[PDB]
Amino acid sequence: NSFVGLRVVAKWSSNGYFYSGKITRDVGAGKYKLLFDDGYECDVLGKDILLCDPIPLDTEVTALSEDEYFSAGVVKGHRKESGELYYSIEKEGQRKWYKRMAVILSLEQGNRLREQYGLG
Amino acid sequence: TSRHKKLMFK
Repeated sequence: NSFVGLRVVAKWSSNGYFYSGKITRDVGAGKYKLLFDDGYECDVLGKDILLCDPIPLDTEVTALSEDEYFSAGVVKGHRKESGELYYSIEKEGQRKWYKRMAVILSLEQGNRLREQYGLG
Repeated sequence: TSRHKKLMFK
């Protein structure tokens, strides 16, 4: 039905990476107001919004560490606990659980998902 | 009065 309230992964224009958030308002003209999980609110073009919740198994993604580093990996698991989503990310034969908002997509990684999940 | 840090890039 409506996109308002749905979780998405959407491009932050300042670095071109896609981050977890929610659509909070239809602002017309192919644009949506997003509330990112980190609290930032701004308008984003539909073409830069991916309607996936969760990011699907086997997707190539980027994971942010608690100490400001990023690395590429592949989604191999999901788990819900206390109303919060966690991703199992595989890198070089090993895995690590990350909170939802620490899993992001580079421009190339988000581009792969646009045809199937993009809103523009 | 606090603002989101992502506003620092605008």
